[PDB]
Amino acid sequence: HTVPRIKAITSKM
Amino acid sequence: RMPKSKGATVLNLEHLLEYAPQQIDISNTRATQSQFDTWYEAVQLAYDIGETEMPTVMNGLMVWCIENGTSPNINGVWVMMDGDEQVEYPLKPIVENAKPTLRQIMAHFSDVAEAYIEMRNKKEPYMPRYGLVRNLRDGSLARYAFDFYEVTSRTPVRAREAHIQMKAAALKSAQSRLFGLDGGISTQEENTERHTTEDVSPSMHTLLGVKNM
Amino acid sequence: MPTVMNGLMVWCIENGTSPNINGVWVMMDGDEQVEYPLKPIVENAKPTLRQIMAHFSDVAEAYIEMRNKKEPYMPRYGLVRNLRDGSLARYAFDFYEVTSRTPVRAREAHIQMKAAALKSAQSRLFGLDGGISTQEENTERHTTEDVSPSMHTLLGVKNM
Amino acid sequence: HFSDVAEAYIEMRNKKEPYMPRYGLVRNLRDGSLARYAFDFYEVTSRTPVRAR
Amino acid sequence: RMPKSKGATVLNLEHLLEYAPQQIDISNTRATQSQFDTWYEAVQLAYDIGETE
Amino acid sequence: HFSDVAEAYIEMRNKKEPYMPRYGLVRNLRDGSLARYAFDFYEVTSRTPVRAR
RNA sequence: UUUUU
RNA sequence: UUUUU
RNA sequence: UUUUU
RNA sequence: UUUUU
RNA sequence: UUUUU
Repeated sequence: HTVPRIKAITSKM
Repeated sequence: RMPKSKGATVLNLEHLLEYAPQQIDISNTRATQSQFDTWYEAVQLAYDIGETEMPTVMNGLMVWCIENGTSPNINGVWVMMDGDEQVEYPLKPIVENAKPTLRQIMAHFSDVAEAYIEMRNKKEPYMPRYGLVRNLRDGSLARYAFDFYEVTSRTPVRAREAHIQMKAAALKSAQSRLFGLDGGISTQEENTERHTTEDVSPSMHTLLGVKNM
Repeated sequence: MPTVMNGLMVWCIENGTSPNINGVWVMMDGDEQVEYPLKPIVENAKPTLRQIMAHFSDVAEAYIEMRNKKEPYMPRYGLVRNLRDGSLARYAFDFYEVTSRTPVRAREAHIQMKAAALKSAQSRLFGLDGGISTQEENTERHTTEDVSPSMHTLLGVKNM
Repeated sequence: HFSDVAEAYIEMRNKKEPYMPRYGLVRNLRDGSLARYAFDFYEVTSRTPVRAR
Repeated sequence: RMPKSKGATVLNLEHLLEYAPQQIDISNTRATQSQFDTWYEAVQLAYDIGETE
Repeated sequence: HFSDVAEAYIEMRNKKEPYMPRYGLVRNLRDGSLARYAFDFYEVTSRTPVRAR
């Protein structure tokens, strides 16, 4: 169970 | 004596004797399951995270809060431990989709948070930072020293008193303001008056009754 | 409707009967939450919702004593007031109706709880008045002959 | 005339997302629970609670 | 009793039992490692000082 | 229309250096944490926090 | 009563 | 609503 | 009497 | 009920 | 959270 890394500005906005 | 309306009994004894809900399920100080589901979906969609690795993020979020509070004014990022690395997640989805408040949303995590703090208190002294800020002098009450603790009928009397005193000391005499500065800025009236080349001044048209000598 | 009344009585035994309660109140359907708006409950209650729910006092006390037989069930109002005695859990709701059969200790506990909850809440008879216009309507005319939008002539003015 | 349905609609939208009407944002209302009452064509009746009034 | 959303549990017990971060690492009253690194780099570049001294 | 992306961009630039938009400097805003909200075309929504509003 | 964009 | 360089 | 969320 | 960073 | 020179 790795810990995810999110982006600054997601394209889903 | 039971409530009556037009002679007919208002209650239902058969259902009442079998109606035994959990206290935290009907409590007003905790977000409803619908609101919790909406917040969870909104956070998951905002983070662009699938169902497999969202529980890990929830694990990290619960720990972060046990330490640094659940105020409505928290901003910036919250951090997670990936081994020895810091993973920073924005705090906007967590606090902006939380209805009615983030504290009432995180009250769902209260039992697991207490269990986690009691478990961390087995291999090292682990007092949550909220308990340090309130200057709690008893380590044994470390499982009860977070701001989103949910007092239930099973909470011991000493723990309940300590939590109440901590809440009273933290809130102090904070006055609640219902309004802020109004958004309507224009306090004057629009000047519909015309301006013409015949005017004697930009502010006046003629000097009608003025008499020179 | 009696089932809904059953759920409403329980919800209140826990979360109070103030005039300012809003939102929704929940009922247990097995393991599911059923949410009912609280506006009909508090808007049609005369003179107050507390006085309406005082009719449920005996059944509420019986229900709390019955729930206190299979698990520790202190109503949330008794937790907020920090009541240190579980045996007085049947008496720890805000719509309790003190009668001549209520024991002296229960009566004293209820009175102290009410005094601690009400504190020194000042009662205001009025709020901000709804009449907003504090000025007078400007019935004065405006004409092309005016020297300014605020003045008609400059009558006595003498230039030098 | 639309006041009751408008209040019901705002309370219903306040169940799946935070929905404060823009009039309530302009007036800088700091309480979300009073979002059903924050439009300019609200019609105060005898059933409107004192705090909302 | 553990948090649930649509019947599925929200937390992860297996990772939670093994999640033991340092308190100062997740604390809000201390700059993040990224911010500390950025400050250190900025100070080093401004001082025109190499890594040795 | 660019308000959400502008706020996200200012919060992202506020991760590698202090980036207060010049509009926030002109208005003499004394809090850096409110740098994502300090442009004149900000669009206040129901998700904007009370302090930011 | 109106004046709340 | 506009008027925030 | 009300004011106890 | 909220207000506990 | 900030505000401790």
